[PDB]
Amino acid sequence: DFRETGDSTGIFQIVIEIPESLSNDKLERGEEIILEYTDWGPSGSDYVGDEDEDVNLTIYTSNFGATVELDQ
Amino acid sequence: LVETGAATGVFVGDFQIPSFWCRVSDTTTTPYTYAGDEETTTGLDIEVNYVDFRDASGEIVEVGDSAGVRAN
Repeated sequence: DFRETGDSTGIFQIVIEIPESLSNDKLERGEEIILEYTDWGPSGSDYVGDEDEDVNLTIYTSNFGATVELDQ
Repeated sequence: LVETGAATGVFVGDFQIPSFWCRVSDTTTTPYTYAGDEETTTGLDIEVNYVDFRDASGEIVEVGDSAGVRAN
């Protein structure tokens, strides 16, 4: 799970492995990866659970030329 | 795992890599349901995972190491 870096830091980090397959299907090259989480506590919220603003991040997958060559 | 000394605090354990191993079909049930055919371990990556109940800050952090089964 999300783990805070230091007792008085407030920054949470975690090591995640990119899945080759999510659920009964593979993950494709160049696929758009969106990591969105709901804060429930944004700056405009008077208290927790007032505003339901969501924040997302864009992640790209590796793309390289899959060239195929023959000896002759 | 056996400790190096009375109060060393370092545990040493070892085993020999088999040529053939049985892959687990799924880990979502107990006892595990194993695949019907074995496969040669060469080329596969051998990884260990030591479950640390208390990290430096005193909580659970998952740490392990990675290695590959070479073949000639």
